[PDB]
Amino acid sequence: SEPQRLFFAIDLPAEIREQIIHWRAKHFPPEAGRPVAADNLHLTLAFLGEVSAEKEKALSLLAGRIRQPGFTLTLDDAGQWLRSRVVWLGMRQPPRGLIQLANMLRSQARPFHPHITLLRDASEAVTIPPPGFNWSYAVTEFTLYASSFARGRTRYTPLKRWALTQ
Repeated sequence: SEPQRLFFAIDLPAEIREQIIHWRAKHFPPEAGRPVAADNLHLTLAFLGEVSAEKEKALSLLAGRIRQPGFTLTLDDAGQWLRSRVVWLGMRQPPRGLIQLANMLRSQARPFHPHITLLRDASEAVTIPPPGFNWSYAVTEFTLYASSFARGRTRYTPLKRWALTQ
């Protein structure tokens, strides 16, 4: 069947997504770059690319084999990558479990730099304040997404999720 544009990701709880966009609006003018919609904020584990229905299944079945306890993410970090033109949110010392999860999903298919992108096309350097306070939460699952382009906007469609253990 049709090839889709796929990726595995960790999502953010709704309250934190809202805190993040309020903070973003407070510290970044619209000129600083193109803002990611609140529902589209996520932390990518592995970008897969265009994927046949065939190899979608083989990746889905192997993600199903992963046996990994949950972990907590605390977003204490923010910065900018000029070459990628992105302003991002991150964790200074991400938990072992996040790295192990991303690596397993990169292997079943540049090194892993877990981040959540806030602004795209941020070609100009800008001042990066620290993140807001207490953006900390338990990761309980990860999701396989398809990305389309609908009405000009980017849309992520959840295909499958897998609970992490705890």
